[PDB]
Amino acid sequence: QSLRSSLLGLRQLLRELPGDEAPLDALAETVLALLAQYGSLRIAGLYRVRYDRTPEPQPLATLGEMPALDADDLLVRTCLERGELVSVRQAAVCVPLVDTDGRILALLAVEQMPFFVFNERTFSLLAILAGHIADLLQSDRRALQLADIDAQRFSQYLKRSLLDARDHGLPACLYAFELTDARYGEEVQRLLEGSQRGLDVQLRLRNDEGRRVLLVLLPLTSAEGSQGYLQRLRILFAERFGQARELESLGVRIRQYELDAGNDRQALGHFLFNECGLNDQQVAI
Ligand SMILES: Nc1nc2c(ncn2[C@@H]2O[C@@H]3COP(=O)(O)O[C@H]4[C@@H](O)[C@H](n5cnc6c(=O)[nH]c(N)nc65)O[C@@H]4COP(=O)(O)O[C@H]3[C@H]2O)c(=O)[nH]1
Repeated sequence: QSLRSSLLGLRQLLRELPGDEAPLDALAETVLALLAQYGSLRIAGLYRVRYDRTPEPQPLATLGEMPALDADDLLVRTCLERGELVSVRQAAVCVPLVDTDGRILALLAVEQMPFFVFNERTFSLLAILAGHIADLLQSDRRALQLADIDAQRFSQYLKRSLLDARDHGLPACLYAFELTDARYGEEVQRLLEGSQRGLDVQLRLRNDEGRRVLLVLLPLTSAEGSQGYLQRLRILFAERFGQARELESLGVRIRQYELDAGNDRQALGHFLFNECGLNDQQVAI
């Protein structure tokens, strides 16, 4: 998907960043360009938002003939107080960039976009992109948390995918591969690890029965995509192990959870903490 590829591009730029520089500053032009692309924006600005939810007037990046952000514009204030996209529908749109913790990192202020995209469809896409960008900027904070980087990333991406589903009806899939045959477990796990692609993230765990469980989250992925992933995995497994071998004959038990705003609130817990035999110390947020 174009969104996934856009986010992968930005993530890679963030990984290629020298390391000393503040992420929002160094990639401000890119962030604005991305938001401009998806919103068909013509005049807009990107601003840093302080901890107390007040905006920094000095623009990080501008598009078109950008007029200065004044004192307390009603749209800017409502946006930052709600932590949500606000438009003057019914000085066009304000989009906050909010991480999975609810921290407003930045503000997109749009002065001009074509009226034919001044609608809920485009607003939703702007909001989706803003949330994902905000998450990507928070990688400079992992250095002060105890959990392994892979655990922090998995947690963040999972929460974002839960938010995507709840707020925007966007699809994602969780797979749990339970490795029940200890002869094959290590090599099966290594093959699963090597298969990781794009925004997918994995967690390597041991469940309450002492078995290897590899969790894989597939963000922004349709049901057709999630089935495509398994078809690709089966081809890889066939290459690696016998043609006369299936994932299942190597001891792999596959459990799948499709993220959806229809699923009951207790469902993910049942899946991970009962079915997969995991606990809240292993997976949370
Ligand atoms: N989340 C997730 N979904 C998966 C994965 N593997 C397969 N899929 C799903 O199954 C479709 C077909 O994958 P394919 O046969 O590898 O066919 C792919 C593959 O030939 C190529 N492609 C896409 N991304 C990559 C990549 O990161 N590396 C390589 N080498 N090829 C890619 O483009 C074709 C279509 O890609 P998509 O549009 O992404 O469409 C993908 C995607 O919807 C996965 O590891 N994670």
